[PDB]
Amino acid sequence: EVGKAEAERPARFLSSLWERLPQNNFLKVIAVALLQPPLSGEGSQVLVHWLLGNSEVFAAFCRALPAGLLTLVTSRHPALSPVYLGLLTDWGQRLHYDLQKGIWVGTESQDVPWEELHNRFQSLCQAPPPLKDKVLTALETCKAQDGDFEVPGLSIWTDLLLALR
Amino acid sequence: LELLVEALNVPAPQFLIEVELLLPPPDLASPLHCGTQSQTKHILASRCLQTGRAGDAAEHYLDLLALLLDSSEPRFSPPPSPPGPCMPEVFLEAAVALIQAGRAQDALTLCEELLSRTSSLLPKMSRLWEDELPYCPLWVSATHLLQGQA
Repeated sequence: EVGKAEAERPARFLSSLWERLPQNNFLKVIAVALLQPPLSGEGSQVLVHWLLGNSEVFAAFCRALPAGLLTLVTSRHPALSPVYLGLLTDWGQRLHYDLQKGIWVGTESQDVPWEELHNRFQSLCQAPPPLKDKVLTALETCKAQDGDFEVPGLSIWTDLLLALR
Repeated sequence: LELLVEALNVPAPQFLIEVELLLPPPDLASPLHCGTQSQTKHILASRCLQTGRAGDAAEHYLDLLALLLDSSEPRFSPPPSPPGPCMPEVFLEAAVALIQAGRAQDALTLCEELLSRTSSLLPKMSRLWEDELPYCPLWVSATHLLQGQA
């Protein structure tokens, strides 16, 4: 309705929604909306531009959902892939490995676990080929960047590549 | 000790009671317990190595190890006994001597020979994937220490 009306931009509408109502529900829905086939894909094509417009909500979006959801989001909209891998790529690098417990952990209470990160990359690998190469190469290029070690203790990224077999 | 080695290189029972019959076997605490060539040559190299004669130490150790492994044909020349160090602790002493020489391409044909014989023993480290419970004896972790410093 508002798209055809063209009075205000949908951006404004969505930003105001986001501020007014319960966020946890809202995000999940948008999520589900990006996946419904077209009915009259203008809807999805507005919301992706809204989301790329607001990174900070997309930081809580990508954080709050389960893995398969956001994975099939990607195979549908190649426009979200390189930014999403960006988010975790930077979430990986802000941990540290303790030798007492052989596990990566974060400093603050709000830092994603090894298991939730493993999970999300887990899902992205069990996906179509047009995302597999992308995620694989984004990890290999971040491995080489952080010393091309071939053992744990050392690179979060080595840990992953290994953990996949 | 060098004389002792050469001495232990070189080697009748009366139908009568001589004194020998009544003497006890020496203890290890005695001054009369004298080990074997192999057990001694190990004395030399060990005591050489606490001083800092790495070069001397190194020769001595290789000669120890030569004796022990290469003996299939002659009389058995044995290891230092299990009040002494265990046979893999001897390959480590060899390597630490070789590093303080600066023979590091040798301090690796040591650490590699050792884990190539005992692979079948070593832990499979698939606990690496599944991450206290599994088991690896300190001489392995140590062979990776000295493989490293080389």
